Amino acid sequence: QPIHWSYQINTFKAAQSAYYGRNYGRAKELAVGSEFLTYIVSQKELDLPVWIRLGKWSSKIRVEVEAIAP
RNA sequence: ACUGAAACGAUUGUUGUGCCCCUGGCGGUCGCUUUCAAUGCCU
Repeated sequence: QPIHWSYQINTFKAAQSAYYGRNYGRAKELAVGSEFLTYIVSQKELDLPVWIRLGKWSSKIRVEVEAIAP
């Protein structure tokens, strides 16, 4: 669930590595100014990682996690 | 296959050409090298 979000539209392209050149696209990315909320459910205690990566660009998320007590 | 795998908004580009810190202007005006003096003394 998105709690706070913002979007950046930033272009990306393929490089001209050769000295001579004769495609490209715009990504609507979710931006650094954003936070989302999820829930995990398990039969057992879980060593969840405090960093994950998502999406087309293997993009860093800080996970801060709390166990819901009985 | 994470709505996945790879992912350069890149290449070239002189803030540039012309331009007198210029034009006018008296270091000027006033001013006594002045004042005093035995070529002396004796043959």
